[PDB]
Amino acid sequence: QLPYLVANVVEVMDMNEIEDKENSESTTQGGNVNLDNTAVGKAAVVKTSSRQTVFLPMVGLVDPDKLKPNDL
Amino acid sequence: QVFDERIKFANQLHDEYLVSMRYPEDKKTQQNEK
Amino acid sequence: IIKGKYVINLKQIAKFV
Amino acid sequence: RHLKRELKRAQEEVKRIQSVPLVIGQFLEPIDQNTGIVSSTTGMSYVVRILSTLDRELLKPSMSVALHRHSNALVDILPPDSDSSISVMGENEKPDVTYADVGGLDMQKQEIREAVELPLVQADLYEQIGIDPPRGVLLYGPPGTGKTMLVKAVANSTKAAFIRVNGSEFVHKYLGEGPRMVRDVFRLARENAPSIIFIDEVDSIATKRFDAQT
Amino acid sequence: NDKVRFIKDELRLLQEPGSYVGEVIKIVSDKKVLVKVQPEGKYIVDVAKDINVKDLKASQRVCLRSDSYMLHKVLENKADPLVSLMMVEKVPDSTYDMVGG
Amino acid sequence: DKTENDIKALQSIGQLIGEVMKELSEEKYIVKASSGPRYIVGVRNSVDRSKLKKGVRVTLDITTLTIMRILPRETDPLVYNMTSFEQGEITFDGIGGLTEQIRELREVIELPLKNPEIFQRVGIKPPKGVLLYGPPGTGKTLLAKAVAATIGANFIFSPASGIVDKYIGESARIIREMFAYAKEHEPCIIFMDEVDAIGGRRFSEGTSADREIQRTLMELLTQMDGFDNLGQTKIIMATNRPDTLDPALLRPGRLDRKVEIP
Amino acid sequence: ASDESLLRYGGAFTIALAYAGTGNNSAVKRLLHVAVSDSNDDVRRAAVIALGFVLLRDYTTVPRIVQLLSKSHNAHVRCGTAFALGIACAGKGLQSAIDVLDPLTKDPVDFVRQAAMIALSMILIQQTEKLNPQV
Amino acid sequence: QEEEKKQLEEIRGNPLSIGTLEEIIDDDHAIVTSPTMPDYYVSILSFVDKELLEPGCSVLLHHKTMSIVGVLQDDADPMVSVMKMDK
Amino acid sequence: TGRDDTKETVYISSIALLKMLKHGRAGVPMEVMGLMLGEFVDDYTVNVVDVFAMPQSGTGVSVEAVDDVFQAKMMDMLKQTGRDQMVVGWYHSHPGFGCWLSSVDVNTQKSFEQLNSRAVAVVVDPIQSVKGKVVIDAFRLIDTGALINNLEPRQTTSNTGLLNKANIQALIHGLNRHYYSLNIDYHKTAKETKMLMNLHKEQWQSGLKMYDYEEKEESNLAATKSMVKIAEQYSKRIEEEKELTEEELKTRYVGRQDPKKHLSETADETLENNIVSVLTAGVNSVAIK
Amino acid sequence: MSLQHEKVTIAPLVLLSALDHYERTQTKENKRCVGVILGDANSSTIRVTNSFALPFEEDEKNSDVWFLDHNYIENMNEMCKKINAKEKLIGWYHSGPKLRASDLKINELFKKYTQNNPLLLIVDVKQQGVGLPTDAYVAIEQVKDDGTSTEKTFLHLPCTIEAEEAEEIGVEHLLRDVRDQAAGGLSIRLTNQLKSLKGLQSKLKDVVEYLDKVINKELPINHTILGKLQDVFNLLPNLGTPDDDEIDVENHDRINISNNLQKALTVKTNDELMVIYISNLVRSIIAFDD
Amino acid sequence: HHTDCKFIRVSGAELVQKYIGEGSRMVRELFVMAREHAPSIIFMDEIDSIGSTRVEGSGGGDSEVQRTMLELLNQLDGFETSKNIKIIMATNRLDILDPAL
Ligand SMILES: Nc1ncnc2c1ncn2[C@@H]1O[C@H](COP(=O)(O)OP(=O)(O)OP(=O)(O)O)[C@@H](O)[C@H]1O
Ligand SMILES: Nc1ncnc2c1ncn2[C@@H]1O[C@H](COP(=O)(O)OP(=O)(O)OP(=O)(O)O)[C@@H](O)[C@H]1O
Ligand SMILES: [Mg+2]
Ligand SMILES: [Mg+2]
Repeated sequence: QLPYLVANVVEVMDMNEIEDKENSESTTQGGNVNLDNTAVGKAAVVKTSSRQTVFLPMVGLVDPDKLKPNDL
Repeated sequence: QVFDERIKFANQLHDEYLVSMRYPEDKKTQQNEK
Repeated sequence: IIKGKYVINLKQIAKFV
Repeated sequence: RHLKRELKRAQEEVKRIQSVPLVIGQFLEPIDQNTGIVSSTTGMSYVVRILSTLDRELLKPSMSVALHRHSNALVDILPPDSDSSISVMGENEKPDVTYADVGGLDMQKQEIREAVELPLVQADLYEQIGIDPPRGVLLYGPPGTGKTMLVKAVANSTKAAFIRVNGSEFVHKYLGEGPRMVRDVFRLARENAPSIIFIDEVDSIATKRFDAQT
Repeated sequence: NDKVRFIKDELRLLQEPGSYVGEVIKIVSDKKVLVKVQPEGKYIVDVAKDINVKDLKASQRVCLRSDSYMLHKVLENKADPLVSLMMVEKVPDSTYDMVGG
Repeated sequence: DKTENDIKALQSIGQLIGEVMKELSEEKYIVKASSGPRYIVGVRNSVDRSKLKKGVRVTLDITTLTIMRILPRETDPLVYNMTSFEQGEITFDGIGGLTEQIRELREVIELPLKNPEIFQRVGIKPPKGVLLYGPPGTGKTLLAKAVAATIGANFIFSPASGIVDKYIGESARIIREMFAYAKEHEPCIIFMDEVDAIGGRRFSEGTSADREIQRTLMELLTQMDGFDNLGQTKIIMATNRPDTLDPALLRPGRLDRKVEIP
Repeated sequence: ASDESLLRYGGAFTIALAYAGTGNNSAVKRLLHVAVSDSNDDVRRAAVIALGFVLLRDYTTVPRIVQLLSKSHNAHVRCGTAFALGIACAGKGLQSAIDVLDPLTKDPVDFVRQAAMIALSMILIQQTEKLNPQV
Repeated sequence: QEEEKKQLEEIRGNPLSIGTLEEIIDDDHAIVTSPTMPDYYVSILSFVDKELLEPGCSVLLHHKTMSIVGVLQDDADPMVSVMKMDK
Repeated sequence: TGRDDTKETVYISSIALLKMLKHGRAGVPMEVMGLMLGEFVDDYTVNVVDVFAMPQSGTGVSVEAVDDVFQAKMMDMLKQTGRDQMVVGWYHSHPGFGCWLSSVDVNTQKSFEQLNSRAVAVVVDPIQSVKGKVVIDAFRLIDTGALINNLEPRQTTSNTGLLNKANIQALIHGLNRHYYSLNIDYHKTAKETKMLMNLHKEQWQSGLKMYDYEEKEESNLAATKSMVKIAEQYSKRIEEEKELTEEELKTRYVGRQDPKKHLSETADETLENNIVSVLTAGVNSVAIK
Repeated sequence: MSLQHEKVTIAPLVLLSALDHYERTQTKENKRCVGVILGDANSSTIRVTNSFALPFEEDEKNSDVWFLDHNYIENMNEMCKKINAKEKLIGWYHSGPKLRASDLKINELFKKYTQNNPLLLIVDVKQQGVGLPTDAYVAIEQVKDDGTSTEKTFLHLPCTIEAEEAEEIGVEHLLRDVRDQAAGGLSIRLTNQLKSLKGLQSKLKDVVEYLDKVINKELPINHTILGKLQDVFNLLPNLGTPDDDEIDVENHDRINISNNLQKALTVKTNDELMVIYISNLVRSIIAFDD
Repeated sequence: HHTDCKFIRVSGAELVQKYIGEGSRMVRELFVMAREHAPSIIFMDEIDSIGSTRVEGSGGGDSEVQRTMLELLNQLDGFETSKNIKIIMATNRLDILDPAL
């Protein structure tokens, strides 16, 4: 429910599905076995009308198919 | 050994700095010049 | 107008529901 | 001995203020040894305390400086090397041009070693003669001539520091983005003296007409 | 003792809540001052004890304390508009020896 | 579980992207945030120092401001519309009669693309740059859709004036970032499409708009020729009259072949 | 020995009264050491006040001893200094005693101001201005 | 003077945050746009004379919730300096 | 006589403090909240033994974002573990703003004040607790009518306290028009001290463990060179340092930062560093074989 | 289950909270508080962020007889998500002074709810240890190659801490000690230097008497322990190596730096000696003038 | 240097202006800066090559601004007693000035 900012999606870039022993990340990290070290899952960078960008592990209720790389 | 000796000489020079330096400081608080 | 919330643009430029 | 251990806890206190996070300003000018004016790169001017036994020789000229992100105070400094516009390209990379791949413009070839090559090897040549060394070099002409190429020839040849900036790397994007990046390139060059600055084009920066309407 | 206990006094100084630089456009003799804040808007706002409106005057840069933008002290350096003209131009002075002949 | 997944994402917080502007020490880095202003930050141990280079995108924390991880390159939202342009595709010979111009186009574009090596023997600067000009309706652009389809190389494409912003030098940054993307990409074809107002001259007895033209133009000159010289990323420039263009956009050695399609 | 500040705060005064009006180095040593060495502000403040009580009798030595403590800019230390001089020189005033209090009316911390004002009036209770020009 | 200013300062700052008077509404409100870029649908205290203020006036808004605290008559522009005399 | 309200000081057990910080920073900038479990004894002591967090919302604090259903389940969880006492209030964390109650927060507080009058609101700033100070301030609502009658002086009777005002601006508005702020003391036991002070397993592994001796040679090289530059600067200064007025000499012959002082700090750090390092080498070499 | 582990990182909160819960069940004298352990895992480093009590009864007659209230554990976990949806079971804490053999049978029960082998974190309430007052084990089942059957056994891992910065300053705020077991000046690290050597003595004693206990009181000849002991000797120096001669050359080097640094300090203070004399020298005139 | 004037070099430029940004409103304010920083010299050197249509426009658009300056100057010998602000104008030849100057 309201209120909540409305932003645009820079991109979907996506970090690997979490079943790995070695993080879950496309861009691999130092240290041996990770899962919730600084490994997080599917990633969306969104660009705001608060004039910045943020990398989040996004909600899995909504698909990276329901995310376009320019979707509001 | 040689380095050990030099250091002690330096330390004793500090001690001689200490006894001399603060001794006349005390005297100026004691005397009237205010 | 979204049929049943609205998308406003503030005068702050910042867009909200 | 207590006062000594109490020093360590006091200095410790001050170290937490020093440590990150920080924000980056620029030091303008002093008004005291414990007060200065700083412009943040959040595009705001603050009159700010100057922390104890931090530089006051370098600090007084314009220079990057560390400020606290919440408190807003001068809590650390940043050297004239760091907080670059972009690093040197004359001791890290080397240009793709020398004067074995320059052909003509022999008339300008006599002129470019006067200006560039002779002050790097010994700036004192001009001074002991008693002639002033020229200031900046303008290269001008109809596009294609090899002006830009010539800079590369003498920068690869002399083998002292170089800086590749342009006017689209001083360009405004945020507030106080723009004035700051100009200042940044000269402070870099001075630290790694001597150095050659090339700003590739000023046809966007200096314009014979300004509207000054906006 | 002096060395260690100024540091304790200095933590207050370092943990200031911000400042700003303003310039006084004009006073108003209601005991308040019109300040065109330099990065910011215009606010008419209360003076401190340290300064007063007859010691405050137009084209004098001030320091403000961001507790409410409370005018604190005069700022020693202020802008001169003539220096804007002459500096951005850049023009030395000469004597009559550089017209000689 | 579909709603359980929603809780674990919701209780996480965001992160703020930067890029490594400059090493200060070894445990402190200067980043330039995507919110704008530069900060001084520390690092998590998970990121290695020698994977921290300058121009590498990092996460920061948004309450501690510390790198947790390296992030892939950022990329424009706009250039994801541009790879979604190749529609209007047609066969190798899809403009009839101007077939002689297709052959002439591939000399510059496709022959060094597959093998740059046949030009090593020859010894010339790798063929880069094409200007297309004609009276409208001759498929300067229809040809571009054919040479995107047939080769099957990475393709972009630019709207006319939708890569012109309201910020001077922000409309430079965008076009700068599509060139970078195109150099990361193998054999990329870069079509500038109907450049006629985004290639104007000096004017500036006009409005403030013509200084947006001028800022954005200077960016092209450095890219084409500087320490970037393209040998696998290719420039194709389409214009409707080739004296709308400033003569550094009519300068060969950035535009080696200037092809007229009549 | 108690790890409780309140029990230590009373401990200072327990010295004050056991060894009241005899200048014993042991009583005085424990107070001086606790005062400097502790981090719980009540305890430190108490300890200096205890000094004046031990040394009621030798009230002449007090300003020389406790000038050290007033020098420290810790608030509670300064506050405890003020009362101790108050206590020692209450019946008979000393010039030096009064001076150590004078920059404690010019300290900006008000707790230090409260103590110092009371101490000064404790030393100068019915003293006139042709008897002490500082009155 | 003394008792009138008590309740004058009640509804006055600290900051007095200049606005630009875009349009009036006749219910004791106006839409101002500030120099600092957020709009406010301001009230009007109703001692400064409700309709004595017109578009292009510069308005004093309160440090908290914005009411038109008062109204400044005259705000010296350098553009009427040119016309106006100095000699 | 009526009921008189007077000073209190909110004692945040070591446990309670870590939980608020952990929960609050983690959830920032979204608002975080939770209830404070504890007990009131005395008339000057609010003792908060524990806190927990109540589920976050993207409506932040609200009177209906408190959520009593969740409170009730949680209370029974403490009841079965024998830890329930009395909920002594609520805390909430403002993100990077100061400690002051929002207008909405005043009405959240008005609800808990009905249920127990001694309830507090504890406003936390987590992004400001990464200084050398932790910034936390406490409020407790006072009757609007009482403030009219001049009963803010009533709240400081029978001690001088440690009275100080750490924050004004929105704070002093809300105090004036609603609340009486409380100062904060910390409780902890002698057991808990030992737990807190201990933070390394390498306590006994740090004077037998050593750093690479290439790194030490680099360090000695760096140190000696730095003091060599500062000495030339000092030498320029001490060509005079003999004219009237210290301040004139400091400007003219740079005693800006005092190269005497500057050299002392640098000398003393590397000198102390080398004595440990030699001592570590000599212990291990002789003792181990 | 993760069968890969390396270290256990512990938040400070965990330790303190188990001591609080311990006194409020009023446990002592072989009645020991046991609660659940919450945190991150599927990670070689076990990162323990929080802990909570469970309703638990320990019989002191038999510790193989115990009560665990299983139903409560599911309800509590749903409220853990309310706080933060990234906390799950990764073991269980023990509050006792040391490891019990009834702890292996207890560990079985938490396997059901963990995606990682379950952790035993002994939170002492007497705060022993010369490092942290926590010992750490994780239960592993393995073949033993000594001719003995497959055990499930608690194998030791290092203990470390990961503290949030926000929390850590609360530790400093609370703590009024100026720290003598952590780095500081020369004297402070001079204690730290002696402290480490005295730590080695205590640890070195325990091995000697364990070895005596094996061949007279007949404790298992455990090859894995003794193998690490063989490597202690092989990694131990021998007098007359040119590496240990280089140590002599390297001693000279840093001591000489101290020697020059000591001279540098002596110079600087002799400047202040002369200053103060110039201050006395002026103040003779001022006194004489008055 | 000898008169003790501020030497203000003006060039018909808008670069020195970045708070009025046209030379047609920067006469009165330009004048008033010279009066504050009296005594003063406005060296309006008209080059008449600024722009590329403004010297077929009116023979120099600098000469257009100069006419403003000089028209003020018709009363400047009495306002507060006696010119301090000399307008020292300069040009390449006196014949390439309009005869209204
Ligand atoms: N005079 C020259 N002789 C040989 N090569 C030349 C000459 N001038 C330019 N070139 C070549 O043209 C290419 C680009 O030149 P560059 O863009 O560096 O400078 P420029 O000719 O001043 O261009 P412009 O003025 O059009 O921006 C290079 O490969 C360079 O070698
Ligand atoms: N050469 C052609 N053969 C077949 N269809 C054509 C041709 N030229 C144009 N068309 C038709 O017109 C449409 C739009 O023309 P298009 O944009 O390709 O022309 P253009 O020459 O690039 O013009 P401009 O110079 O104005 O951009 C095509 O997609 C196609 O449907
Ligand atoms: Mg060029
Ligand atoms: Mg087309």
